[PDB]
Amino acid sequence: AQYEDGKQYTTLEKPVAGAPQVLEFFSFFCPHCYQFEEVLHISDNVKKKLPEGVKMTKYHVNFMGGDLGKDLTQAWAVAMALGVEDKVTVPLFEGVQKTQTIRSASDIRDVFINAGIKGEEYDAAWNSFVVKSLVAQQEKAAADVQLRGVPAMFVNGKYQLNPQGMDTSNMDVFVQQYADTVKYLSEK
Repeated sequence: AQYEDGKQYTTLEKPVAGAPQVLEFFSFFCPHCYQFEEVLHISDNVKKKLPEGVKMTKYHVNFMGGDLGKDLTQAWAVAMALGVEDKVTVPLFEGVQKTQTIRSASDIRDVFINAGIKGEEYDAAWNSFVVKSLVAQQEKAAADVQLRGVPAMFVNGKYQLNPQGMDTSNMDVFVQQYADTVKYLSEK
């Protein structure tokens, strides 16, 4: 075949029922995730090739960066609740990995303030049970697939993308192969 289990993807031995169609996992501490967001724009290029009626979910994980890692998962919950993902993703990545100006929850908060979310609104979100259950969702979804590594993408809770088995000589070719694989798995 041209798409083979074990080459552009692997199959989950234990499929996850009721899982989001396209489920992607990242960490702001994760160097390939930085690449995936700012250099490759994976999420975006996958979207562009996905059918219609298909939903994309992106979750943060706890297992990198200890205490700050967990703060970042809660902050991403806040981002999802307020719908400001597209205004904080880049400054969070750059604050963690480029400038290294994010060292505490207060520093994470500054990123949001600077992005124009109001202080009051962020703190209220931060402390809300809606954000608590959204943190729970992030953890549960990660637990559902025994996640030990990011970046990761899962399609319909049964197939996991395998970027190691794609050519990396050309970054644009890598992205299209990645996106075309998601589409193929989608239609499976």
